[PDB]
Amino acid sequence: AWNWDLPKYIPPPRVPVDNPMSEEKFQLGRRLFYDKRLSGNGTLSCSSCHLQERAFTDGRTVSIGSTGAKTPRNAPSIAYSGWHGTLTWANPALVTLERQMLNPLFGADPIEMGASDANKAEIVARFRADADYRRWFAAAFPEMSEPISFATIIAAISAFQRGVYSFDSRYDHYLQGEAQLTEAEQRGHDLYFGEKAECHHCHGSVGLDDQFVHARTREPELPFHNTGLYDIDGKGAYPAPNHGLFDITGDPDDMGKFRAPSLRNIALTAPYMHDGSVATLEEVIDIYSEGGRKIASGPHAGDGRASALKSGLIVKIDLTAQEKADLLAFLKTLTDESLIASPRFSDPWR
Ligand code: HEC
Ligand code: HEC
Ligand SMILES: [Ca+2]
Repeated sequence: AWNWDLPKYIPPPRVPVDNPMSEEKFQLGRRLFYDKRLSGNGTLSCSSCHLQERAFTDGRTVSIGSTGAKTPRNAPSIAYSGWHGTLTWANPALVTLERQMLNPLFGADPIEMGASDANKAEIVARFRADADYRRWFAAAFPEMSEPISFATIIAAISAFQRGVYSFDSRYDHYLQGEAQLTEAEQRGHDLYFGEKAECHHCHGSVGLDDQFVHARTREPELPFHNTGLYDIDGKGAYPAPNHGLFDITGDPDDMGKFRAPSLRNIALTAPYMHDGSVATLEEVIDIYSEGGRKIASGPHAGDGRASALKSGLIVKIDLTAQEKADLLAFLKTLTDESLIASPRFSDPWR
């Protein structure tokens, strides 16, 4: 029977009623997440792009799929993903990890894991060909005649992902009362939650996002935001291939709108932004201070501070070098102790 083991302030996540949590399901998912044999040609596991060492992200601006194509976007973290209202960077239709998983697995455009109908069965057989995997699926899905399929692979990995969290940060300790925040950290903190810096509007939930969804959430929030990273045409256009919410609705005023990412482990998940185009957290704050980014040079040139689509809440906010460092100091309190080195989420294959 699954113990959530949550702080007071985190309610349990919504679990799809036909895929209940269990420890057998968790460990199977962990083995499959890290197994290079789930990809079409056997070169990549999920963990290739979602490294533990980096809070389950890549360290690269974009990622490299199993046939060697680049992804159009930066690989976000999978930690805490059980609480995300909408999964990836800009898609209101992906609202379940089970559903989302089909993209990395079967998506071409571009190939990531590289599972097609041509190799579908071949992959599955690889797990039936294995002694240890037969125990696991069997022990995890006991009500099933044939318990190694793709519905079973998705269910397991989904369970694993819901088990990936540790509300372990200095910020979390602070909120529980086990820790005092630094003078710098307090001053960054008061900025973050103040109507000058404004970060709590979009990064101010206990998930440090504004799409926090648990198992009690009714009438969910779900907003998206243009933050003025670009204005390619002088009309607020973001460069192809990343239009954000526009790419799904076709509505012109959703151009450059993205989900606000959770800021948990932000210190560890650089590069930043939807396309990895901001190298450091110092440059991020520079950008918020100016109400947007100005690209002075080449193909991406334009000024996002002046974009028409930009959010109401991002204005020019002349923050002093002091206030910027205090705010940077506060973002560094959002890294987890456990997560990066816990045996629980480590590669089980060595
Ligand atoms: C070679 C690259 C690559 C592989 C392989 C890959 N991912 Fe991803 N992952 C991405 C990128 C890039 C995104 C961002 C997608 C987007 O919005 O365009 C992503 C997004 C996600 C998200 C949404 C997270 C959020 O915060 O909303 C989850 C969950 C996820 N991946 C899990 C998986 C699982 C499970 C596997 C394989 C079993 C997998 N990933 C394989 C690169 C990859
Ligand atoms: C009204 C919306 C809004 C406000 C205000 C806002 N953000 Fe964001 N933030 C976003 C969105 C949306 C993105 C993703 C944008 C993209 O990649 O195109 C983002 C991206 C980020 C990233 C990179 C995240 C990642 O996972 O790669 C950091 C760091 C960040 N914000 C911190 C801040 C700080 C610090 C403030 C204010 C002091 C702030 N934000 C104010 C919505 C906002
Ligand atoms: Ca990143």
